[PDB]
Order: sequence, then structure tokens, then C-alpha cells
Amino acid sequence: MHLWPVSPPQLLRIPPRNAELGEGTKIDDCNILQSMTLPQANVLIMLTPTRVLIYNFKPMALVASHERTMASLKEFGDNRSMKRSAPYNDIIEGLISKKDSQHQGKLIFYVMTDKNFLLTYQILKNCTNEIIFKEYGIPVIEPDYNNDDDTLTVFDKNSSSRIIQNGFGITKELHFLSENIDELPVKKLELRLKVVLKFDYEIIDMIGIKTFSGRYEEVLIVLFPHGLQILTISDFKVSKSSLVEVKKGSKTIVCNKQLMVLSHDEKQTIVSIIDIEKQAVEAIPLTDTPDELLTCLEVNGYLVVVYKEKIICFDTRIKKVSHSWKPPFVIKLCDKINDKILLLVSEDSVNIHFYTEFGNLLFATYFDEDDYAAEYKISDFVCLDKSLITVSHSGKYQVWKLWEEIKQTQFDFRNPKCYVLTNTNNDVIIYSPVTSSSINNDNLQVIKLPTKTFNNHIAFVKINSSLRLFATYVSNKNILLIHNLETNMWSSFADQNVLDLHWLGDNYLVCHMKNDDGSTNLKCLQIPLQEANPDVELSDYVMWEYNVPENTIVFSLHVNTLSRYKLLKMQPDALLKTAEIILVTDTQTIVFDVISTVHPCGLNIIKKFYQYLKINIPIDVLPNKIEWIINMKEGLLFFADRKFIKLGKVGWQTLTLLDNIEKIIDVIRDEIFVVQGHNYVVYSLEDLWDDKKPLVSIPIEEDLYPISTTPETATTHTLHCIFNARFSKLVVKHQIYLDQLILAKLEDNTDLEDISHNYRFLKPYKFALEKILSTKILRSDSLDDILKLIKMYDNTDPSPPTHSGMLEIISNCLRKIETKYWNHLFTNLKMTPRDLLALCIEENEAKMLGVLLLVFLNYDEXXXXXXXXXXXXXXXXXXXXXXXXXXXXXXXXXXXXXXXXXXXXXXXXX
Amino acid sequence: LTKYKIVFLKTSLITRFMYDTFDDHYQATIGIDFLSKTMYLDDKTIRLQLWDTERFRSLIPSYIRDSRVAIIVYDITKRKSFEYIDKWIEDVKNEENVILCIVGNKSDLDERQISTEEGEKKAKLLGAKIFMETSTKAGYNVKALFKKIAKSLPENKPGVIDISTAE
Amino acid sequence: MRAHRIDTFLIRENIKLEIIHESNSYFGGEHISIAFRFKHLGSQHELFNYQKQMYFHQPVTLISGYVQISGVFQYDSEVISESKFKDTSIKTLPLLLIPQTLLFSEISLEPGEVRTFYFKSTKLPKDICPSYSSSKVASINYTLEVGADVLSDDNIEKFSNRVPITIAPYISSNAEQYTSRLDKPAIILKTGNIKELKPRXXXXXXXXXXXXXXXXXXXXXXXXKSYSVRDNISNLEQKMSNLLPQLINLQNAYQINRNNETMAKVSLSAPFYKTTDDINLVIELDPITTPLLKVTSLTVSLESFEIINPKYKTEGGSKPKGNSVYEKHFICFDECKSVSVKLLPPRSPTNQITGQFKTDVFQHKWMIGLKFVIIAKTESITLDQFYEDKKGILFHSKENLEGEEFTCYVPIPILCTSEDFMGW
Repeated sequence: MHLWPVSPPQLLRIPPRNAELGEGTKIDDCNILQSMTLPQANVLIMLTPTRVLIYNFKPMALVASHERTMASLKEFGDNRSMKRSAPYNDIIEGLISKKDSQHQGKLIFYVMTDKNFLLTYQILKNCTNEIIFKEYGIPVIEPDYNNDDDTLTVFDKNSSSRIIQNGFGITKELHFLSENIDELPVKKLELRLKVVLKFDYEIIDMIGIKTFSGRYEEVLIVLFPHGLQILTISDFKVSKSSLVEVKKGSKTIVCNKQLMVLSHDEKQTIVSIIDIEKQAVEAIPLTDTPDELLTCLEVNGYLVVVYKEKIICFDTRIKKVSHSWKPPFVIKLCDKINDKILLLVSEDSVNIHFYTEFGNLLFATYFDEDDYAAEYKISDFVCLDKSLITVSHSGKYQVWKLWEEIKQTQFDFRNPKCYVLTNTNNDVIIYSPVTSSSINNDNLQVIKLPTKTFNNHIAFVKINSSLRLFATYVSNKNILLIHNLETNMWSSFADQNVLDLHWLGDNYLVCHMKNDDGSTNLKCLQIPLQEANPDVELSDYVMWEYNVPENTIVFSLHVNTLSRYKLLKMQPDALLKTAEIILVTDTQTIVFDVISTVHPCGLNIIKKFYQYLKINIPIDVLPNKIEWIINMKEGLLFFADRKFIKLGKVGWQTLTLLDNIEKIIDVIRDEIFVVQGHNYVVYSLEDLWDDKKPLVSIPIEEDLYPISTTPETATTHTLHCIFNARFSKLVVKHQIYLDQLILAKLEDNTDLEDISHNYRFLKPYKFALEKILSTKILRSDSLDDILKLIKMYDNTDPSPPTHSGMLEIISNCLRKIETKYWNHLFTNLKMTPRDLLALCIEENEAKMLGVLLLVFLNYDEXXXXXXXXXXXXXXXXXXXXXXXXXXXXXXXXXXXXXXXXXXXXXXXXX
Repeated sequence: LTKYKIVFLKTSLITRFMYDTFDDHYQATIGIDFLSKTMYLDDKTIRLQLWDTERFRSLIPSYIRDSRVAIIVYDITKRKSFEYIDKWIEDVKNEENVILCIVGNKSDLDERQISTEEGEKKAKLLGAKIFMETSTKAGYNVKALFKKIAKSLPENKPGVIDISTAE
Repeated sequence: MRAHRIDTFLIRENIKLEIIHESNSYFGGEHISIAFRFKHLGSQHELFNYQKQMYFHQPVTLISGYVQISGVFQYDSEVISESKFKDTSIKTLPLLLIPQTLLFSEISLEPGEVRTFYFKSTKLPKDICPSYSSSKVASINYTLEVGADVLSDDNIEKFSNRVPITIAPYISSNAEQYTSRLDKPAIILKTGNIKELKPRXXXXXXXXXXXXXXXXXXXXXXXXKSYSVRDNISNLEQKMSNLLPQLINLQNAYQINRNNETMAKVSLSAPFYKTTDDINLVIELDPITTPLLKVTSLTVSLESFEIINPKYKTEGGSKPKGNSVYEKHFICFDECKSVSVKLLPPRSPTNQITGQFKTDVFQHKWMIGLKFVIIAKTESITLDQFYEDKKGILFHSKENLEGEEFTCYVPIPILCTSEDFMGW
């Protein structure tokens, strides 16, 4: 999900043109207009006005080019922008209906030149998507053939029979992960021009896809100013072509299984959904949008229209703008780097910003800070395999290596969730809060997988409760690894086809597996113990198994470990519902209550699984889009694509609870901690089920996007990236929202003496009372509530306490508060400076006088009070706050005397 | 770490510097006549101290020399608060270089009695190092102002590895 | 996390023992403080329930308990000379052992009762050999064994569990480390204190005299604070006999040259790092490398070197091999201006890279190994013309190249850490 930079970018630049552009003069363009990736073949394509370049992506290295000549440059014009024959591989409703054709075909990619020509380049390479996934670990499939394909092999100058660099580098040739897979070589490919197409109108935009006629063909949807043209090409020959009338079209896009043109008229941005078999267009005007469209985007199944000032998320189903947000800057380039995070480039082009889909800033490079052309202005960027390659018009590019958040155990309610990132260098960062303690955890733990290979695609990484086990899965090699963190011991199980992995609480692994025998899938439940003596197989650990029905297709699997266990109600053995497994299938979703016995120390050994219900989830709630589900009392609450939805009988009727939820941080004892649009909202699961007001909701103002929370301390932790060309670091900043929580509870009219008792033990609680009195007296607010709350604090002692706490809180709030509000505070507060002086004298708390001496003088309404305070401090020191205070007072007195004395005080002291 | 000292010259800005961020550094120790708070900046914890902020202020001239910084805040709605900057910006120099700071107040209060460009030009003429505009009503640049102040505050040949390849 | 390193063991089915370490690692100059928490898993409510088999909730009495810390130096005679020291090849040598200290005498635990015993060892020797386990030829292992007796059954049963303990070397204020002697008979410290814990105008005259810096004045007044090794380690970043200065030849930037021909310039973010810090490096190679040579690939790594003392080396040849802990590869076929690399070693409360230390028989060092691949810089090192025609000139990757395998090592200090990981 999230993306952070591992380190500052690696700077490179494309080689100059090999051939001579002119007959006598040579012009090395070294100017990159656009870059795009072809993960299906593990190749990255860069475009320049005079040439195309093709690199092997994972082992970054140029492999091919075209270097068009001056004759072609004059006849067809300079290259303008390239597009890919992307395989949609699902329904469009306008072009393809049956998707069974899928399968790997031709690697075609087109480039529109400066005078409306399509060149239709083709890359031929002896590779397949499965082979690429196995060899390079690029997550490409989701609908060694000798060394003949290796290229750019550097043999040693002496003893040429030995290779010093085949791929990344030879280690000059462990039983967990691993036939020469280690080299990770660079594969050769052949680029070739196939056919040139002449267009008599400007190509505003174009999109090519693959369809099935019967034989495989390609369809090009190209938007001319007068409308849309759909051209069918079988073998690079123009087959039947269709024309549809669209006015002032700006950009085509295929979103939510439907093709739509996007025009711009009267300050309107009409979206015209096109249906070509029916030959019809449906126009959907959008809300007020004065500026022209910059680029359209499809993220999470809903369109995202970008403007030079704002970005609006258009919902395809209901056909209405559901969200709008504008960043501080003005957009120049915008594109999704992963499924959730997207990249925004400001007008300066020197810095990039990782924003989440809802507009919350995640990461930013704050260049242009007057550090001084040696400036790198970005023109495009491509992200793949956790590596962002940005490019510039100056012929240079930056290769970034990014982290990547990987989903954890989905909200085990017992303890806070862990936030873990993974890297393509088989490295894992793990951050977990401190839980019970009052001191925040500032450190990130680094785990290195036991392997020197670099083609491992870590598809699953889960931490069990108590952080005493680490279950990870490498898909490209089908290897499960259980890492005991306490003893730092790895155990590997080979030939495992796990489709999903979850922890059922401590030592239990719910594993949705795929069985090669008949391609059937099952759900096993292993019990990986800490110590395995004979190197057992993963099969023998299973104690429960559920065979998924052959016809039913599983969309996802969710495992929730409950915090409070309901009594089974029948050596009773005290059977309780320790956890619950909620399988989601296209035909029916099954909820397996995990009936277990709880020992006093823990070790919730599970006894059986009971199928609670077999609810047929309606298609209206998009079961395929469910990301989390909990079987609440007599119903299911599930986080849909963007909303929380209830399904609780009471005929089974659905209901929408929250409409703009983008993330769920974690669930801790019946609290959800969701992240609504530009807000971090803490509910209680009962209240959310009943559709009541949130427990609290605090805004997200800056890059402090929450990653984890500790509700007992009312803290939210945020991952910050200290970025700089010299070095990059990841740090954790903790924001304490205790004051906001108290304010929200007071707004709820909660009876006092429970809030104080609830948060009395919290260290920031005093300061939580602060920031409320000060803010309330500022402007004009009802002050009586906070005054009573502060007053009762320190009064409910286990001799009278004399109310030291209220004294200190009031002194701190009053001193930091400006003049013209002291009188108001003293009006609300039934006390006077003389009363405060008497109170401290009774308590002999010289610190109050030390911190309130400035307020005492120039009060709201000689000067022997200073000497008295000094003497009191001295006595207290005799009976290092007091010492420091006395020193400061003495210094101030000396200064005053110099400006004006101190001898008198000294004499009085004696 | 080092204890920076920053005389201020209203009292709204000091109040806004606190009561704004609860980022684990709430415990701002307070001395006599001055307020000290630790500020977070790129894994650096720097103790910023405000020395002072009617019936008094005859001693703050002695504070200027000890203070590492001398902030200037002026009300933008009236010219007097803007014109009197010169007397104090000379006085600070009359009383070791300092990281001078210029800022207006009540920017978002009818407004802009003095053009922002004119203020920038005059600040540059006086030699001000950093100029920022803030407001009492939830200022959107006070945090940026203090961040710039913290940044401005203060905080060899290559080793030749002559060893050749193993031959 | 848990705010401390807690190891939980089950003595019997109804009793749990938690060993809490106040810090992940204990330095040479500090004590060892460990809390043993014995808790009964039974409940008082079931204590009066009335064949029942209520034995699980019966109170349990332990007569004698003990805790002892021991240290062993393990080595193989194949590389280390056994003949001059005063299972096929591994040989052990006792370094230190705290005499068996009684944890308690006649303790009784009722259901749902927790009792904590804080054990504080005497001041460890300043030159204690640090814990070292990331090795195969030599290692130093410290273990704390805690045991007791339970009368659960008719026969007196005995429980005894050993847990590893990490020891770090003493570091002075100015980065001076003691050369930990290894060829010694043994060290016999005292038993160590144990506490059960309880559940729940001279100054004026001094100040007057002082009045006649502020922090200094306060310190003087309180006299009538950098002493802990952790504080010295933390403050080390804010500067610049058996003791040896560990930070002696610091240099931010290193220049790599082979046969007087520059290859690349390596710049470190900081002159020295810690065991739990990310090593940030900037390697500028294209502008630095000579025009006649192109660095096509570069693998950086963090390696640990064991320099075996020639005195204690068996004779029967080659430089020590670097036990790599992290590696990062870069392909620089294009004109790679510079490469920023972040070598982050494993960090965990139960697993951290051992710091830099020297002993009598061997020395432990940390270095950055950079292996380059260098080829002749042709006009186009990667592309060769394949098909030329009107409107296009196709190019394709070169089948075979030629180069060398220059490798170098940049020394870098990596000292122990003050920051404590909260523990799993």
C-alpha cells in the first residue's frame, strides 16, 4: 500500500545517439519525453524526439533502440508520446464480453509522432509472464533455457572462461531459499518497426488493447477532435474501423468495465461513456470545474480526474463526484505508482509528492529550499516492483528504491497492529507500539531474510501476537518461512502454494492453500511450534482442514481474533469463541467460530470450528471488493471499496454506515480507528454498528499520516521520511490527541470524575487540561466545564493535598497566555493572585512563585516579593528545580540592579 | 543540546508557538521570565528559549546581547507598528551577529494597510535574514516561521584507498 | 513491544516465571539488573470450591532458588593455537562466573499472587570481553541460569532454565575501549544483591558563597552528570595503558584509486556509526572514474573481519574473509553520476550486530567492501548496430563484454549502542 524511499535516488542518464542525425552534423538529443514499463516482458521503454530506448527493467540496462534517421524525422515528425497495448483482461461492455481468451501474445507498443503517425513497434523476446515472475520476482501474473538469451555478459579480461558480471554481479561460486537463479541475468530482445498508419487529424489521446475475434487481434481507440475512432488490426493490417461522434474530446479512459471519453465544454467536464456495439454515448456533466483537465486516472475502480488546481474522484456506478481535494501546489504530472498511493509533481517539477488516494500527504521531497543550475526537472515517472524511475527532459533519470507496506493480521483485537514495510532487497522493517507502557517506541526493527538472492517476491509477511513468530511467503519460488524472533531462528518449508496467510492468535496459522491435484483449493490451519527437531514438513502441522467447494470461487479470507470471548453455554473446560474465520465466496460467505479453551496464562488451544452462518452476500455490495469483515452480533459489518456496510437481518437488508473510509489503522478492543477523508476517526464497534457519532475525530494536517495508534495513551504514531540527497532516514513522530479526546468527551456531556479518573494516570493529562483552558479563554467559550475539571484534579487524593496540580496547570496556562485575557480568566476563576500566594505558602511550593513571579508583577489590577521568593527557594533547597529557579532569580536581580540592590537581598539572606 | 535564546518583540506568537503541536514534546520546561521548549527537527531536539514577551521591559536590552535571536513582530493594520521596526533593528545591532527575524501580525484580520512587497523590500534593505507572515487566529505559517528559525540557527580531504586489485 | 526484554517460562502447569531485563545489553562498567517475577496461575475464587482435582489451584512452596551468570569462550583448535592457552575441534574456556546467588528461601505462592525479586550484580570488570556470536571460529557466550525447587508432587521437582545475556564493552567518554584480556584463568565476582521489593543550612551557605555557568552553579549547589556508559555512547556523536582510542582515523570521504587511476569517491554521512544505525554512503563514480574506464557494476556490502592475533594463531596462509551482514548491488551501465546506498544491518532487541572490539587473541572490525566491475569505455558500451535501413537504424545489446573485478575495503568504526530496543 504505502511507499517510502529506501535511499536517495541513483542518478543516471541515457547514452547519446549512436547514429548521425544529419548527413554531416550530429545531434545527440539526450531528451526524454516519456517513459513507460512493460512488466509482462520485464522491459522499460523510454522515448525521445528522435529515438526509442528499451531497457531490461529489473537489472536496469539499455538493451535496444531505434535511432530514426532525418528522413523519417521529416516524413513522420518527431516522436511525441508512446502508448501500450495493455491487456485489460476483463469485461468492457463495449468491445469484449468473453474474457476466457486472456494467454500471452505479442508485445506491441505504439508511438504517436508530431504529425499524427502510429509506428506500432513490436518487441519479440523469448519470455513468458510466469517465467518472468519465477526468475525476477516481478509480481506480473495475476489474471533455465540455457544462457542463449543472456546479453551484456562481462567476462574477465584474463581467464575469460569465468564471468565476473552476468546480472547484478557474481558472488564467485544455506538451504532456505535458492540451476543458476542467483545471477539474475539480462535477457536479449529484438525491437522492430512493423507498420506506419497515417491519420488526418490530431491524435489527442489513444489506447490500444487486445481482444479475441476466431483469432487474437488488437483494437485502437483513438480520440480525434471530431470524435472517436476504433480501429481493428489483426496482423498489423487495418481491419474494419468504426467512427463515433464526440465533441471536444480531451482524454479516453477505460474504467469500471466501460470506456469513457472525457471532454471539456460553460465550465463543465462532461464525461461521455461510449458503447460501440449499440453506437451510443451517455453524457454526465460534472460539478463546477473551470480549469481544463490535466489527465484522467483510474484508481480503485473509480475515475480520478486531475486538474491544474484540484483532483476529483468520479464514481462510475452512481455517476457523481464523490470527493474533491486540492494540494497546496498546482499539479503538473499525476499518476498512480501503486494501487493506492499516487505521485503528484508540482509546477516547479523539481520535487515529487506521494499522496494517498483521498488526498492525505504521505511523502514529499522538499527541494528548492534555497540550498543554492544543476536542477533535475521531472517529465514522467514509472513505478514497478517497488522501484520508481523518474525521468527528465535533460536526458537524465533517477532510479528510486522504495519500501512497501504489506498487509498484516487483519485487526487482532487483543493488541495493537504492527506496521511492516518490505523491500526488493529481501529486507523487512517492523514497527510496533509500546502497548501498555507510557513511553513511545521510536525504533524500527530490521529483519534480513536468509538468502543472497534478489528475485524473492515477498507476497505475505505476518507477525503473530506477542511478536514471537514471523511468517513470510515467497511466491515466485513457493517457499514458506517461519522466523522465531526471540531466538532468531529460521525454518523453511518448500513447495507450498499458499494463496492467503493469517494468524489465529499466537501459534496458529490459517492458511488458504492451493492444491495442485485438480487445481482445488483448501483452508488448512497449522500450529507452528517454536522448536522443530527433525525438520518436519508443513503438512503434519495441520490439525484442521476445510475443502472449498469446487464450483465456488473464494474472493478473500479474513481472520479476526476476538478480545472478549462469548461463553459457549454448553470438566466444562470453559469453551469460548476465541476467534472467527470469515471466508468470502462468490456463492456464499461462511463464518467459522473458533471454539477454544483458554488457559490462565494463555495458549488458546482451539477445540473445534463451528459454521455460524452461510449467508449469501448480495452482489450489490460487491463481495469481490470486500477488504475486511467482522461477524458482529447477528450480522456482518464489512469495509467495502470505500464504505462500511452492515448486513444484519432484522429478510436480510444492507445499510451504509460510513461513506468515505479510505483505511483502517487497527482495531483494539471494540474501537475501529478508521481514517475518513482528511480525518482520523476513532469509533466504538457497538456505536458504529448502531450508526452513532464517532468517539473522536481529529484532522490530518500534514505528512503526519497515521500508521498505528496506542489508544490507552491516546497516541498516534506517524512515519516521517527525513529525505536529502546525501542520505535518507525513516523516523517515527507521535502525536498525542489526549486534549482532543477530553474535549470530545466533554462535548458528549459525559459525567465528570470519570474522565479525570480514566486519564489521571496519564503523564500528558495535565498538559491535556492545558491547551483547552488556554484555547477556550482565547476567543470566547464556556469556561466553567474546564475550570471544574481542573479543580477536581489533585483533589480526589487517596492531610489535604492543597491542590498543587491545579496551581501548576493554572500558572502554566496563565503565563503562556497574553494580556487582555488575564482578567477574563480571573473572572471565570474564583481566585486571586493573593490567594495563590497564600496557597503556595501553606504548601511551601516555591515553584509556583518561581513560575508566576512575572505574572505577579504587572498584575491585572517595594517589590519585596522577589526577596521572599528567593528566600523560600533557598529554604526549599535546604529542606534541581529549586536550585535552577533560585539561580535564575539571582541572575534577574543582578541584571535589574545593574540596570537600576542585590546586596540588600544578600544581607536579608544572612 | 545547545540552548538557543530568542528574545521576542503582542504575546500572541509565543502563545501560538505552544498549544499547537502535541508531538511528544509537550513538556516545555519554564524558567523565570523565559519559556524553554524542545523543538523536533529531522531527529534533532533543539531547546528554543524565549527570553521575554508595561511596568517592565527596561531590562530586555540586557537580554538582547545574550539572546541568539531577536524576533520582530509588527501589526500590519497600522503603520506605526511597521515604521518603528527601524529603531529596534538598529538597537539590536548596537547592543556578534544574530539571526534576525521579521514578521507581521493579524494578516487575515479591511486589511493590508502596508503592501507585503513593500515590507519585503524594507526588510531586505534593513538586512533581515528571514521574513514570514503569520496570524493570531490559527496562523498557517507560525510553525513554518519557527521551523525556518530553527533551520537558520547553527548546528578535510578524501582518504585515498591506494590499494590495487589483488594480483 | 513490552518496554523490556521479557522471557516467560512455565515452571509447572500453574506457575509462570518472567525474566525481565532492565536493558538489552549490559556494558562493562555497569551492573546487571534483572527482575524475576513469579506468578501463580490459579484463582482465589476456586480456592474454596467443593473427586474434584482442585490441585491446580493449591498454593505452591519453593524451598531454594538461585541465579548464576556464566561466560564461556568457544574456539576451534584448527585456527586458534590451543598449545599456548593458560567437540571434534571446538574447545571451551571459562571467562567469568558469578557465584550461585540464592534467589529466595522458603517462598510461598498463593493463587493469583505475583512476587518480584530484583537481582543487581556487582560492578562488572571494565575490560569484560563483549558478547560475540556472529562467528564460526571463535565466540563468547554469556548465559544466565535461573533455577529453583517445587514441591508440586511427592518427589521434590527441580526447575532450571538458562537464557542468553548480551554484554557490551566499556566505552569511555572519548571513545576509548579496553583491550579485553582472554588468556586469563577466570573472574569470580561477588554473589550480587537481591531485593524482594515492597508492594504498594550547609546548602544555603554553599549557595551564598557561590553567589558571592547557570548549569555549573546548579551542579555545584547540588554537590552539597555523565557517568553511565550509555550516556557516554549517546554523547559520543557531539564531539569533534590497555585503553585504545576506537575513533582515531575518522574520515568522512574516501577516494578509491587502483594503480593511481581513480575509480570512485565514497562519502559517509557520518564518520562513525553504531550497531543499530543505518550506514549511508554516496559513491560518485562517473565524474571520478578515469575516462578510459567505465564502472559497469558495483556491489557494496557491510562485512565483519576477524583479525586473529599472530601470537594465538595455529601454524599448518591467507587474509581473513569478510563475514558479510548486508549487501546491495547496483548496475551502472549508463553514465551513473552517483549512487546513494543505505546499508542497514539487522536491528532487533534479540538480534543486533556485535560492535567493534579487540581482544587478546583476536580483533573484530567492521568494513565496507565495494566490488567494482570495470570495462573499457567505448562510444556505446551496450548497443551495437544490428539492422540499418531507410527510416530506422536498429541497435541491439552487445553479446559479450570484457572487464576486471577490482575490489576494495573501506574501514569504518561501528561502536556499541546506547539506545535500547523495547523488547518483543
